[PDB]
Amino acid sequence: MKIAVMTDSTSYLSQDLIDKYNIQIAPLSVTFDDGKNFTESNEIAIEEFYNKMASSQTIPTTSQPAIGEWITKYEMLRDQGYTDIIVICLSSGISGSYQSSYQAGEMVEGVNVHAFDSKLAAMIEGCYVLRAIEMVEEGYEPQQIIDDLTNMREHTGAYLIVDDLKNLQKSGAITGAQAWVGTLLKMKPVLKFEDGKIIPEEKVRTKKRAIQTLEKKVLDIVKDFEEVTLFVINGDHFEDGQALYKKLQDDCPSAYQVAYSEFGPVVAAHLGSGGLGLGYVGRKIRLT
Ligand SMILES: CCCCCCCCCCCCCCCC(=O)O
Repeated sequence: MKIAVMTDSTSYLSQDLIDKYNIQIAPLSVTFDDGKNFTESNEIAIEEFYNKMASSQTIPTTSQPAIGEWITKYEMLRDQGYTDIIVICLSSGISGSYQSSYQAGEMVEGVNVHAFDSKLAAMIEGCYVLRAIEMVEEGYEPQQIIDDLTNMREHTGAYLIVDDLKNLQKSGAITGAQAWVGTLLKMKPVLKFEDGKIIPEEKVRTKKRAIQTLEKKVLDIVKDFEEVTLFVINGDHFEDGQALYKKLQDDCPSAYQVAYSEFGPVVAAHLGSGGLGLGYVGRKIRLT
């Protein structure tokens, strides 16, 4: 037994962690209305991506890692001599990345692939990667790891706001919002993940109150957990995420782990400007 853990690029792990644990990444891509396209990487400058989004008449589209792209990486990892690969994927509710990971797996002989649907995205998805690597070091077997991650998924979630619903709406990434259309009476939309899909949760009158709602909803859930990791995941409005992070640092006991991350271009292409998420995991995830 030699277990490897990999993921797709939308887990948005820090390059320090990718380098420390030698995490292989199957990248997603984004394409703009002028045909411009690029692979997701920590080498991309996120501020320029938002600038290009803003100066686009048409919202940009994204692509899962082609089914051939995973095969290459398992084959790569096969040829390195690993016997089992745990694969943490973007939510199957919003992306074909998970299925293409599963279908690619069935195609590579000589290694056992265990694809796992995180049912979330960004560093909340990344937390499953970090949990899986920790368990491998602890001597756990692949089925024990998948079982543990499944349990973790029962106590993981996220709420989120965006400036305008158009990107989520036009890209088909929001569910159940066919009535919120029609000049959504100003009132900021608060959304949440449910069973891997993004659904409306509440409509609040201001963006500051949307941020307060993010905090209230998540704190009321995680007060019942034995272990708590919170992630503020910010889009392009710096003060948005700084405010929420500072507030959580003040309001939460130090027994809660409170961390900060950002959206990369694939997720940002569907959120648009002003994205801000607050996610939670009922575990003390190893962030180092
Ligand atoms: C605190 C966590 C916040 C998480 C917010 C995630 C927002 C996801 C928006 C939809 C992204 C869809 C990407 C699909 C990629 C593809 O397969 O083309």
